[PDB]
Amino acid sequence: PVTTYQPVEKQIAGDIIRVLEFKYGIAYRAKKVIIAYALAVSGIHNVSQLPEDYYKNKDNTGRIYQEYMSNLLSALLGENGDQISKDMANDFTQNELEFGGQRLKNTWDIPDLENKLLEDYSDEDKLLALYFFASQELPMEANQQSNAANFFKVIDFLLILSAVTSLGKRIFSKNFYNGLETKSLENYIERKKLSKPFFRPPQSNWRVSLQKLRDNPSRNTFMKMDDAAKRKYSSFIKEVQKGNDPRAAAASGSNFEKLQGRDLYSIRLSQEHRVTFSINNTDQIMEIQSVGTHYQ
Repeated sequence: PVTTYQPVEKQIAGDIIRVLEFKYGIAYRAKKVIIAYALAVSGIHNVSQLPEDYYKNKDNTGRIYQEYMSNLLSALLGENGDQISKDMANDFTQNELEFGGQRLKNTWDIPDLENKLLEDYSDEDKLLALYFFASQELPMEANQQSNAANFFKVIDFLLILSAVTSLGKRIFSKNFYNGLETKSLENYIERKKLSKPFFRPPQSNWRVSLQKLRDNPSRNTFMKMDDAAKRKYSSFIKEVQKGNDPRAAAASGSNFEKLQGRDLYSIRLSQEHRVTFSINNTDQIMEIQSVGTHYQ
């Protein structure tokens, strides 16, 4: 929604990032934005709403952090996830302009954006900027239990964001990379700035399309489901956006059905709720038709 010098939610996010030992530049501030919003949607707007030892207790804070991140994942998967993602991306971009050394007539070193002044940034450009910077310094190949799970919550967020918004269509197409200068691509791959699963630079390619729910939010009734149906849908979107085939229903655990229609399928999430989708086999796109109670 909104966040309340720097906002208290970002100061708290800074304490959380430190005590969970993520590692203080723009990749850190991008993650600070994300965790600030996870706090916001969880109703944390004062330090007095946290345990007094939140800044010093890795084990306790890791637990509440993961709860907060899951609340944010649900918000992204809900009716308003697209605008929420754009709000967060704009929050990030605005704060690099006012509290950072960046001008309106200035560029960032981002793939598919190196020649674009910041004033001309569309909402999707801001999504790409938040995505790109947040993804850096972030271990997909983590090490220790509980630690790893903390870093993985940021993976989930970014991937879902790419699925809930139009961003995943941009970054997971081939023209995103072959449309760059070869020198640009070179330093991007060499400095590991295009790590997987965040990017798919040359050397499967499935992705999720939630366009039908952006154009018609009444098709998304994700919020009416129980937590277990929500977590199954979250995992389903996550797996396909990592590039795996839509038969990721295998994350009685699998309920893959085929409905009446050209390549129209469904997965039961609960006895009342389901997710409905089509499968474009040639373009490697799974298009969500509804989530929640069934559309009429």
